[PDB]
Amino acid sequence: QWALEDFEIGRPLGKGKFGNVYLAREKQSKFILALKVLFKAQLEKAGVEHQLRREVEIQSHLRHPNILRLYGYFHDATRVYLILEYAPLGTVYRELQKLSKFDEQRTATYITELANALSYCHSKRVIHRDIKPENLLLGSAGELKIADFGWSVHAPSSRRTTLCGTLDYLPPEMIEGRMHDEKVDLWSLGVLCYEFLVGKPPFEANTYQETYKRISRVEFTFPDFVTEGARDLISRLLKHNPSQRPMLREVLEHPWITANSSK
Ligand SMILES: Nc1ncnc2c1ncn2[C@@H]1O[C@H](COP(=O)(O)OP(=O)(O)O)[C@@H](O)[C@H]1O
Ligand SMILES: O=C(O)c1cc(O)cc(-c2ccc(OC(F)(F)F)cc2)c1
Ligand SMILES: [Mg+2]
Ligand SMILES: [Mg+2]
Repeated sequence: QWALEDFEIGRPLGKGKFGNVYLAREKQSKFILALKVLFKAQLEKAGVEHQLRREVEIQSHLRHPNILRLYGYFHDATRVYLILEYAPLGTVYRELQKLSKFDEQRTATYITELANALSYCHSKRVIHRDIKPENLLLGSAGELKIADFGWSVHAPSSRRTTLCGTLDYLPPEMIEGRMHDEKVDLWSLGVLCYEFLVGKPPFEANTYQETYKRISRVEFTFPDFVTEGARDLISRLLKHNPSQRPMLREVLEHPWITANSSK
């Protein structure tokens, strides 16, 4: 049972669609953590309260080295605060802006830590449904951590996520409002793997309608530098039919993954 007075607040860490996440330290400990702030009026006006409940219940009951930790929460008259584990190395979005592209070793390592975290989620029938570079955080030893369980749910489901957000990481069945399962996170894993190596997602366009067309028709091409081992993995993950998508153990055991991942 914490309160705002139990914390010393520092600089902002990142911007959220419902308030910023700030760097903070607990007075009696000097322990460094992140405080996600959400404004009540915005939650109420949007009708996000039920999804915020799912975010807090699901995330707090997960324990994995590649998943961000949710310690607890508290609220006042105008805001809701989420006590998060601090990720010292920032996002994989920022790391991708610095390094225009990632090499095969970085990608295979990140995809390995990502598949390991998703298997733990999928073992509890939990699906993230919002895997994008801004929600992938780098912990103390440079390891990946899955954050923002804002759209996480228990499989199966049909709930609409982005009304007009980034469609780039969403599978065809999600953008079309169809029934979806664990296979949605496998599509996001392929888009992520393509983006890590190329610099941009495979269905990127300057119009929501063109992106919709390109993802529903699976219209993408690989630039010259993409290796046959990466081309195979990406093409296996990015299939229209969710049943034709591989299992997480086949991604972890893929020849191109095992040849470039850091044990
Ligand atoms: N634990 C954390 N450590 C460091 N930065 C974080 C942490 N949690 C969030 N951030 C930063 O805050 C941004 C928004 O946080 P996020 O939880 O994704 O909120 P929203 O769901 O509102 O988008 C992230 O993209 C990242 O830059
Ligand atoms: O008490 C209030 O006035 C209020 C107002 C609001 O808009 C949202 C919430 C709220 C939602 C989820 C939550 O986390 C959960 F309880 F689900 F874990 C904790 C507080 C509380
Ligand atoms: Mg986010
Ligand atoms: Mg969110």
